[PDB]
Amino acid sequence: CTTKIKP
Amino acid sequence: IVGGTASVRGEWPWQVTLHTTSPTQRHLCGGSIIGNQWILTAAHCFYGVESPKILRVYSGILNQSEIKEDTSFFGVQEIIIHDQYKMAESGYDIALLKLETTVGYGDSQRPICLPSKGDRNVIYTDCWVTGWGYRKLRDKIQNTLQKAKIPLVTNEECQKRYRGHKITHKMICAGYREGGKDACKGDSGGPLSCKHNEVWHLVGITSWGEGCAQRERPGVYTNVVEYVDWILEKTQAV
Ligand SMILES: COC(=O)Nc1ccc2c(c1)NC(=O)CC/C=C/C[C@H](N1CC[C@H](c3cccc(Cl)c3)OC1=O)c1nc-2c[nH]1
Repeated sequence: CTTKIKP
Repeated sequence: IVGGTASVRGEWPWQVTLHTTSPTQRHLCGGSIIGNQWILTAAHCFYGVESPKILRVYSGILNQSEIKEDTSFFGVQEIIIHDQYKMAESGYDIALLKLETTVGYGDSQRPICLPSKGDRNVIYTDCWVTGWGYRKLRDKIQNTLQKAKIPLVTNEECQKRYRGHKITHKMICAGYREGGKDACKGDSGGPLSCKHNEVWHLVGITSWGEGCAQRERPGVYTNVVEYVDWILEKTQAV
C-alpha cells in the first residue's frame, strides 16, 4: 500500500 | 449489478453500504473504506441530503438482512464534496465521509489501497464492480452483495460511446462492447476494484451510465488516480 492515509 | 453473481463473505472488505434514515431507513449508495475514519464515495449520492445526521455507514456486511435496529454502524461527522462538483455527468463526482468513530480493522472490514501516481500508466486486467444495486433497469436493491468482472475501456473508445458528453481523463470507463455486465441503480458510490501485483487498488467510483449494461454504453467511473492529491488534502489536513 504505497499511498498512505494517516489514522 | 447487472449480470453478476453473489459475493462470498469477506471478499470485498472495503465495501460499505451507506444508509439514509430520512424519511425511513434505506440503502442509499455504496462506498469504500480508505482510512480508519474515511469512506470514499460519489458526490451525487448526497443530492437532497441536508445533514450528515441522517447517514449510517455499515461495514462488514454481506447481506442487507444483517441490518436491523440493533446492528452497529458508523455515524458521519462530515460530508466532504469536491467543490468543483456540479453533477455526475460533468465529473468531480467524488466525496469523503469523515466517520464519528474509527473502524477497527479485521478480516470483515479493512481499507482498499488508493492507486499510485506511478500506476497511471499500468494496464489493469482484473477489475470488478460490486454493490447491492438493481440487476436490471426496473428492479429492487439486492439482499446479497453482487460482483461482476468488467474490462476497462480507453478514454477514446468511451468518448465514441457517449456522443454529446465530454468524457475527460478524470473519468474512467468499463464495460463489454456487447453489454450485459455493469453497475446499476443503487451501486453508485461503490468501488471499481482492480487487482495488480496481488494488491487491490481503488481504480474507480461507480458514477453514471446511459441505462444499465447496454451494448456500447460502458459504465462511467470517477478515475480515482486523478484525485489522490485531493483525497490526501482532505484526509491528511494540518
Ligand atoms: C430500499 O432502498 C432503495 O430502494 N434504495 C435505492 C434505490 C435506488 C437508488 C438509490 C437508493 N440511491 C439514490 O437514489 C441516491 C442517489 C443516486 C442516484 C443515481 C444512482 N445510480 C444511477 C445510475 C448509476 C450507474 C448506472 C450504470 C453504470 C454506472 Cl457506472 C452507474 O448507478 C446508480 O446507482 C441511483 N441509485 C438509485 C437510483 N439511481
